[PDB]
Amino acid sequence: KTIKSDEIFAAAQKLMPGGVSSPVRAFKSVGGQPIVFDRVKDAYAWDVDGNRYIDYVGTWGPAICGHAHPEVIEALKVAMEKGTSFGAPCALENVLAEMVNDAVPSIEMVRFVNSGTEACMAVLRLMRAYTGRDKIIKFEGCYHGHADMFLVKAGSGVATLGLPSSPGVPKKTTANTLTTPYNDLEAVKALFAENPGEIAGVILEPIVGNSGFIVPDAGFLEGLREITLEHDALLVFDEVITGFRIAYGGVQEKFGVTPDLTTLGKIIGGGLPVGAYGGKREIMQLVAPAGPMYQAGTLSGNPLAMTAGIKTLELLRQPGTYEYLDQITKRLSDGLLAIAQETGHAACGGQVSGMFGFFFTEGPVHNYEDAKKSDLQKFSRFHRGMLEQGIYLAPSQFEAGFTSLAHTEEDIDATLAAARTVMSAL
Amino acid sequence: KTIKSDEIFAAAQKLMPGGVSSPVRAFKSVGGQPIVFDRVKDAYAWDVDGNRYIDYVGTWGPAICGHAHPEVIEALKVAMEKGTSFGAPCALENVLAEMVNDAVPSIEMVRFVNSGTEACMAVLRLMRAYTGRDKIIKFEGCYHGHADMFLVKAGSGVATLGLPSSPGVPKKTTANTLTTPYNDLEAVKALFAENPGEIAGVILEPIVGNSGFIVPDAGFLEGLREITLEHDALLVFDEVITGFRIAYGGVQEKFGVTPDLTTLGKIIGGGLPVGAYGGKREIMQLVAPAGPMYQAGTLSGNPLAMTAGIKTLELLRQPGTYEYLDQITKRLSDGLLAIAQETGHAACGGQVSGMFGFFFTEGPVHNYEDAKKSDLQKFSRFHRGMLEQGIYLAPSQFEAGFTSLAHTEEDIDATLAAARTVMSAL
Ligand SMILES: Cc1ncc(COP(=O)(O)O)c(CN)c1O
Ligand SMILES: Cc1ncc(COP(=O)(O)O)c(CN)c1O
Ligand SMILES: Nc1cccc(C(=O)O)c1
Repeated sequence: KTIKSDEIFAAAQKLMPGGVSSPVRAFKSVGGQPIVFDRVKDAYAWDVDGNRYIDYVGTWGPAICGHAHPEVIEALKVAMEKGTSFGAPCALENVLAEMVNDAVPSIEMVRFVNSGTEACMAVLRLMRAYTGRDKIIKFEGCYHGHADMFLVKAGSGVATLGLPSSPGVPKKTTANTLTTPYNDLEAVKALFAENPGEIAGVILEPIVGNSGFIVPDAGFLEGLREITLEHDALLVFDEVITGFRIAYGGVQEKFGVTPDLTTLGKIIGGGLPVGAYGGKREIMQLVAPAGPMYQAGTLSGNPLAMTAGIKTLELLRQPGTYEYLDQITKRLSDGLLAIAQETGHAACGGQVSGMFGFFFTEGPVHNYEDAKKSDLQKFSRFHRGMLEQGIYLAPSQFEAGFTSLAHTEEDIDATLAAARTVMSAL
Repeated sequence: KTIKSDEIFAAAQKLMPGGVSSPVRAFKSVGGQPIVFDRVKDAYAWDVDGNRYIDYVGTWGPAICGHAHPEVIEALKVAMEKGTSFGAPCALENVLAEMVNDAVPSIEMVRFVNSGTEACMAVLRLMRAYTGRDKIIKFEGCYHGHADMFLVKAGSGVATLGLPSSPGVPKKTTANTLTTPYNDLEAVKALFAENPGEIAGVILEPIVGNSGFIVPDAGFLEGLREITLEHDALLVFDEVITGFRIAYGGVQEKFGVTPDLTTLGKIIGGGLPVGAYGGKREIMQLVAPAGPMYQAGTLSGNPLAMTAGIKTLELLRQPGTYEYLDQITKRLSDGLLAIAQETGHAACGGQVSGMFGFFFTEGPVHNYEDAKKSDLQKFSRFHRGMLEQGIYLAPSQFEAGFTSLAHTEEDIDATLAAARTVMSAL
C-alpha cells in the first residue's frame, strides 16, 4: 500500500512542476507512482506509509557511508550551535580544501560552490577564459548540470524519458558545444581536425552514470589525454558522482589518467548542498578575486557543509573502505546477472567499487546508443516488482545504482532473493 | 589584533583562489585584511581572535531572524535525526511550497533549487522558452548570479573589484543581453522599439542591493510592468535579497506591482543553501517533468533546507516583525546621515524595512553611475575604523547593509556612537 504517498504526490502536483523538485523523482519512466520518503538510516529508507526498503540510490551518491551516519550527525549538531552560515571565511574551509587537494591528483587549488551544476558551469567558463577558445566537446548521454549554452543531449533525468535537452537556450549559444559518442576516439579526432584552434577542451564523466553505468574502453581516457595535450586543449573530468566513490582519488586515481580540471559534488557535501572545482594552479588563478573570471556564492563554504564533508572524508580514509564496497557490489552485480540468465532474460552490466549498472539487453553497452536498446517496459515491471519486494532502485534504466558502507552481506542476499522472485515472473 | 585571521587567510590563499569561496569576502577594496569568523549568534559575530562585532551583513541576507536562532537550530537538530537528504519527495517540500505561494503574489507554482544563481539561471531559460524570443534586458549594477548571460555590467563583486564583463563567455551568448541604466524608462522603451519582437522580457532587482542600496523612482516599476505587457514580454523580479525582507511578500507586495516570475533565495533557506523560482502557472508548466524545459537538482528540496525555511517563515509571520525592522533601521539610517552632516562629510542613503544603504557622496543616487561617484578611499577608512570599533559592515561601498530581528535598540545606539568616533577622525 502507498496510500499516503499517492495523497501527498497528488497535492504536490498543484504546488510544484510535475510535483517534484527534480525530474527523475516523478517516476515518469517507470509508472508514475513515486513513493514519498519519511526517513532514511544506514542502508534503508522508510515510506510515509511505513514500508521499509533497502536503498540502492543513496540520495543519488552522497550517502556512501550510509544514511544518517552517527558521526556525521553528531558533528553537525555540535557545529550548528555556532551558526549555520557566516558569509565570511572560516577555518573549516581551509581544512576541507587541504583534504581535497591531498585526495585528488589534478587538484592543486580548489573553489567551493553549492552544487555540481554550479561547479560544471564555472569549469566551462574557466576552460574558455584560460584557452581563449569557445568550443567545447562533450559526449552523448553524459550530464554536466543544466548549463544553458552546453546542455544538449544530456543524460540523467533527460534521457530518463527520452527528453533531448533545453529549450530556452538559443541555437547560437549552443553552437559552441560539439558532441561525440562516448568511447569513440576517432569521432573526437575528427572534431579537432575539423575545428583547428577552436576547441578549449573536452569534458566527460570518467565513468558514466547518467546514461546507465558505462565504463571507458581500454585506451579511451589515455587517448583523450593525448589529443588534448597535442592541441593545447584542456581535459576536464566531471567526478561529481565518481569522486570519492570509485576510489578516494576518484577515477583519475584509479585509472591513472590526470585531467587539468575536475568537478566534485555529492559525497563532498556529506548530505548537504556542496560542489567544488579545482585543478592546475595556473588555471585556478583566473578565478576571482585572484583573477578576472567572476564566480560567486553566498552560501559557498558554509561551516555546516564543510563539517559534513570533512567528517565524511575522514570515514572514507579508514582501512578497508573501498575493498568492502568492491566486494559487496561485485557480489550484487554478478548475482543479478546470474539470476537474469537463470530466468531467461537478456541482460548485461557491471560495477567498479560501489557503483553498478544493470541493463535489460545483451549488449555489451559502450555508449548511450547501445544503452537505448534496453527493454524499457521490462525494466518498468522489474522496478515496480522490486519496490513491492522492499528494494528501492533508481526509477530509470539510465541511472547507475549505488552501494554504501552500511549495506551488509545480508542486505545483498535479501536483494538477490527479491530479484529472483521478481524476474521469475516478468 | 587580528593575528589568527592573518595566519588563516595567508594559508587560505595557497589552497583557494584569492583565499576565499566568494570574491567579496576578499576585502580587496578596503585594505586586504579579511577577518575570519569563528561563530555567530543573534546580532553578533565573533573573531577567531576573540573580537566581538555587531553584524550588519547577516551572512548576506539570510539571518533576518538573527544568527543561530534557537527555534531554527532546535528544528534542525530534530530533523537531521531522520537523515539530511532523501533524493525522493518528502512532505516538507509541500509545506514550504504552499507557504511560498501564499506569501508571494505572483507565485502560483514553485520549484526549489539550491541557490539564487541556479534560480536566476532557470528563470532566464524559462523566459526564452515561454516567449520563443532570445533577447533579455537587464540593468547596469544589478547582479543575478554568475550565469554567463548575466556577466554583463554586473554589480556586487565585479563592481567592488572593478572587474570588466567576465572572460570565458562566448560573444554569441553575451550578444543576447541588452542593458540599460537603472531607473531609466526611456532607455528601456528605446530597446524595445529597436528590437521589435525579440525581447523575451526584463529582469531586475525590484530594489537594488548589489550596486549599493537603490530604490526605484516613482512610476519606474509600474512603467516596466506596462511596457512588458504591451509587447507580450515578461517582467521578472529577482527578489533573492528583497524577498521576505522588504515585506513578507517582498517588493512586489510592498509596492503593488506584480511580475510574471520571481526568484527567491537567502532567507528562504534559513541559513542553508536554498533557492527558488516561480510565477504564473501557465509559465511554470514548461518546467520538467511537467514540460520540456529541463532543469534538475540532486539536493533540491532536501529536508534540512525545507525545515529551516519553514521555521524561518513562521517566525516572520509573527506580529510586529516588519514594523520593528523598519523602526530600528530608520533610526540607524537617519543617525548615520545626521552624523555625517555634523562631522562635515558629504553623504546620502536611506532604507526600506530592514535594508539600508549609505554612500560617501551627496547624491542622490538613482543608478550605478551615480553610486560610482562615492569616495571609495574614505569608505575604506570608514570601514576599517568601524571594524576596530566593533562594528562589522559589508566590505564594499556597493553592497546594501542588513538589519535583523535580533538587533536591539542598544545595538543601534552603540553603532551610532562608534560611527561618531570614526567619522570625527577620517
Ligand atoms: C556527472 C554529473 N555532473 C553534475 C551533476 C549535477 O549535480 P547537482 O545536482 O549536484 O548540481 C550530476 C548529477 N546528476 C552528475 O551526475
Ligand atoms: C539579487 C541577487 N540575485 C541572485 C544572487 C545569487 O545568489 P547566490 O549566491 O545564492 O547564488 C544574488 C547574490 N549574489 C543576488 O544579490
Ligand atoms: N555573490 C555573492 C553575494 C553575496 C555574498 C556572497 C558570499 O560569499 O558570502 C557571494
